[PDB]
Amino acid sequence: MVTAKKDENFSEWYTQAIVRSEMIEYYDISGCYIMRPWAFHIWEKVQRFFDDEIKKMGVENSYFPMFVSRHKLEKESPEVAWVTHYGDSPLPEKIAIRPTSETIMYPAYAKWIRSHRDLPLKLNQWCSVVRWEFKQPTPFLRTREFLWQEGHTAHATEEEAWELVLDILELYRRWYEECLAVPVIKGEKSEGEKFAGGKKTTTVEAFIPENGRGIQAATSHLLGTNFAKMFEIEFEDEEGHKRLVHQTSWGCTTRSLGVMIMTHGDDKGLVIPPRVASVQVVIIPILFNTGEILGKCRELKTMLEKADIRVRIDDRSNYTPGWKYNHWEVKGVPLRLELGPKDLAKGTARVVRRDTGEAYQISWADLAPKLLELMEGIQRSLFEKAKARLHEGIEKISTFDEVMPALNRKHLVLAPWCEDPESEEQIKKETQKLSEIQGAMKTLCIPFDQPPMPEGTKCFYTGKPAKRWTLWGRSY
Amino acid sequence: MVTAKKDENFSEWYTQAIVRSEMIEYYDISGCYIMRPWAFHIWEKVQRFFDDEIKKMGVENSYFPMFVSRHKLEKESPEVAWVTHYGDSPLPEKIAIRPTSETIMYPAYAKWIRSHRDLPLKLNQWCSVVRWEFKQPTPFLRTREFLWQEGHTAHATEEEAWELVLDILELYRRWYEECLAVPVIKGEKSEGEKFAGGKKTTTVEAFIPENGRGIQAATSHLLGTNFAKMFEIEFEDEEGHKRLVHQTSWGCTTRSLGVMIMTHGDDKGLVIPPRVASVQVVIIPIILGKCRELKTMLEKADIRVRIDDRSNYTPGWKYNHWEVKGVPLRLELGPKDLAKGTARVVRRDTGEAYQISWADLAPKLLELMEGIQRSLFEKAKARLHEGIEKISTFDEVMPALNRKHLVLAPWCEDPESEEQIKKETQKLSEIGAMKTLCIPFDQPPMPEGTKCFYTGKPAKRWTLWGRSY
Ligand SMILES: Nc1ncnc2c1ncn2[C@@H]1O[C@H](COP(=O)(O)OP(=O)(O)NP(=O)(O)O)[C@@H](O)[C@H]1O
Ligand SMILES: Nc1ncnc2c1ncn2[C@@H]1O[C@H](COP(=O)(O)OP(=O)(O)NP(=O)(O)O)[C@@H](O)[C@H]1O
Ligand SMILES: O=C(C[C@H]1NCCC[C@H]1O)Cn1cnc2c(c1=O)CCCC2
Ligand SMILES: O=C(C[C@H]1NCCC[C@H]1O)Cn1cnc2c(c1=O)CCCC2
Ligand SMILES: [Cl-]
Ligand SMILES: [Mg+2]
Ligand SMILES: [Mg+2]
Ligand SMILES: [Mg+2]
Ligand SMILES: [Mg+2]
Repeated sequence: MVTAKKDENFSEWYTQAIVRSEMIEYYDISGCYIMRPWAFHIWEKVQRFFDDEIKKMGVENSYFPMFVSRHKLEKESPEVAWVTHYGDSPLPEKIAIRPTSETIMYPAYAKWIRSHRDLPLKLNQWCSVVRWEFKQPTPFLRTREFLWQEGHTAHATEEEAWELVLDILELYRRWYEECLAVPVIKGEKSEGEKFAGGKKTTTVEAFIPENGRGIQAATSHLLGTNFAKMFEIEFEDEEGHKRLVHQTSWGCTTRSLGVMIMTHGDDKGLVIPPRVASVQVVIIPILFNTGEILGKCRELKTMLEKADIRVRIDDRSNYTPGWKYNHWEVKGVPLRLELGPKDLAKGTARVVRRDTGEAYQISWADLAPKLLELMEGIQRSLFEKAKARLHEGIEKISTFDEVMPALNRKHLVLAPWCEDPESEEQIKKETQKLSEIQGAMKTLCIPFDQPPMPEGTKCFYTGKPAKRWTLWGRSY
Repeated sequence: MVTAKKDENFSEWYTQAIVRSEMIEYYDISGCYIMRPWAFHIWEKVQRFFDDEIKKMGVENSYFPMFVSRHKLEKESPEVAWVTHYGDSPLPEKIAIRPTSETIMYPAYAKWIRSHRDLPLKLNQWCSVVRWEFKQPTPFLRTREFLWQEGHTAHATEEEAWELVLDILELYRRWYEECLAVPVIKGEKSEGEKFAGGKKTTTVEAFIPENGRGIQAATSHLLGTNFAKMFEIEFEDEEGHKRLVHQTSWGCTTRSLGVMIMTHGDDKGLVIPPRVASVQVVIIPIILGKCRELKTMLEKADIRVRIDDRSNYTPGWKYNHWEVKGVPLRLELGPKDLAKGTARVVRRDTGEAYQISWADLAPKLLELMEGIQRSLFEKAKARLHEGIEKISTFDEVMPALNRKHLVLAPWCEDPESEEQIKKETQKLSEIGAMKTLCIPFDQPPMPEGTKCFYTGKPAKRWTLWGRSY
């Protein structure tokens, strides 16, 4: 059973919910975690979604090695794990476990690209990534081993690369909004928060109401021509001139599962969106074994599986129905089907939806279509409710004085900002100092969706003219 | 374009082939290779196949960590990679990269398995593995980081575990034989080649005609109860007693790709079985509007098609490129074909050309594709059987090895003998060792007089021997 209350004791709730739901088992190495089926299946669902979508844009998959020579990695960091020996035997030079794959992939890109006919080059990989994170580890959200994909592309023009950046970013919106029912906000990173290797970083950001924190959900970079300068990725154009390629890179990790847990979970435990749940409907026979009820459960299973609904009968002998209800509630199965002798006599079954608790009486013949409609309802309502908590979590302000009260209410702040890089630094400091007295607030993104900006408007901090609205907050 | 000859220098043919098809790029860390799309997509076909099949047996995927603490791994190896630092700082204790995951998975098993209600427990994972191999590395066949799937299961009885050992091994036969059209022999490992932590090790074995080497294609172990005792994987049975569990484990790797390549490849380069080819039919314009219509048509039949309508290459360049890459069928369309209402079609395995009318394409291309696949397999099976010699005594071995053959020979199954045979064969080759590949499930009759071909003692079973990877 789940006992820590979600609003009151968020950290404990989260651990309880991931452990008692059977998603995660703890492990003797810090910041590493076991991903059990109930979590891993969700990762498979989103990997297949995204993979299929990039295969439509002409991206192709590859696998580069997890190892990189120190020489190659330090070409141009305290997080990098170094291998120094195998068995008893010292290596000639230490070797790094990949923390990201630029220094592995880009030298190969310099070899493969010779001519404009080689462009665009579009690759992705799925792989694990290792980083010795300094911060407190958190399962899914921050781990020292995480799973991700990483895309790297090279184009003859900026315009084509930018088109891809945005197309990929829309797929990350989809990953989170369409599969996980988490609402996100597309936006440009500030100068201080963007990938230092690139020209412009775009991002998809999320908000955890229960601790008032923003969190970057995924990232898509327009890298410009600078890696191609560094690594010498050049092409003869059709006029025989030597040109630099234009590059993008993008990634999203097992962090997304965690954001999904935090968003839809409640005091009983998980709530998993139907699109990604391992089991969408659990059949629970009201049994404390004559074979009439399980006979009908099996029948119902077959029937529902014909509509591609994922189903499990919990036919365990030694557990009471109510025990089982709770069990599958902690796991967040979006739908429970109850079948007892009553139900068996009526030709009906009783269905309870995990998001709201609402119960329904449904005739055997209507089950398949009615459970499909219920899952669309559940999926959609999870989203709409989270969207509403997102927009209730953002306070629009005009002045630096509105900042601290807005952070204390566990809110994000949306504010007109001059975008001067020095100012971002000043605001990280000033809100750090002010937080200790009573923690740093930073930029999360400049939203693509800009609320209106009355002609005279001034920066909430410097009072200079204000370019755009920037979304700020405490963050992971 | 490929210039080395497969029957003349095999190593350089292989290198050329996997490089010029754009399957493999070489890398500065020895034993490690870049898998490009053309090779990665074939891995994706066989992974999706096996994955779906183990799902129907109730197996579920997971992901355990790639690190394992010194203490846990060094519990009861020169190949294991050790992490000792983050940035410049050293760790309290060093930490190993997963060479296999018994030591990572089995403590959590001991904790999740309490009763018989919790059995069978069936998990699998896809990951990479790192092993600092001392042998000569070879792309795919033997690499320092390789990709695999490792399956690990726990059962109440040995019967049920064993049942599962064989289901999985049939799935590996299917993986090699149905997807990749590589023929394989199911078998038992001898006591000297079995996984030392298990009871029995079953295997499927493949063969490389051009260097006479056998090669383990995949493996599936009846672990018995010995890991259960060591990790404390006990459960409460029906009667209420504390029973150890019965375990299996099994794995297959990217080595499968290299076996496929070496089996079907020829002097012009790769030949890819239709069942695993990302592109089955490449359409080449030599017009563009009909190419589009034909593609649409062929996809109705689920045929995977690419039109190579890239203007920056000559049609000739395209014939050679898709050839080296092993695309099964190539379809050529000019002005003369356009006005005849037909297409010229060339199959990659035999070079045979067909003239096919637009209406008959989908059914005929489907016919040819089943023929390619059926035929790759069948030639490879005949090539396999021409490579194994039934023998009776030891005096036959060296000549058979020099013909680059395996030998099937009756054996007492004394472990000390296999050891002796290796050294002996080592020494006569110096003047190279031959080991057991497997005891085939398919045993020929053993007449009662018969003697072990080496030691002169009464034989037990027929055993397959040769050099190997
Ligand atoms: N330790 C981690 N565990 C899980 N997901 C992660 C982790 N670090 C980064 N991510 C995700 O991976 C995405 C791209 O990685 P990357 O851009 O390299 O991260 P980053 O910029 O270093 N984020 P941060 O470390 O907070 O500064 C990020 O947007 C995160 O959503
Ligand atoms: N270095 C490697 N690269 C690629 N595939 C491998 C490698 N080593 C083993 N395999 C394959 O993966 C399967 C599972 O590994 P495993 O059986 O534990 O290896 P092994 O017993 O150490 N083989 P070997 O090193 O030849 O004695 C093996 O049976 C091989 O089919
Ligand atoms: O990983 C990236 C860039 C890029 N890699 C591909 C997808 C994600 C995208 O952010 C950023 N990054 C984060 N963290 C680190 C590095 C680093 O480049 C370099 C090694 C030190 C740790
Ligand atoms: O890994 C296995 C057995 C088993 N592991 C699980 C799946 C594959 C199956 O063969 C054998 N093995 C091979 N090589 C090594 C080990 C080892 O156990 C232990 C570490 C040293 C290198
Ligand atoms: Cl330029
Ligand atoms: Mg970081
Ligand atoms: Mg950062
Ligand atoms: Mg080995
Ligand atoms: Mg061995």
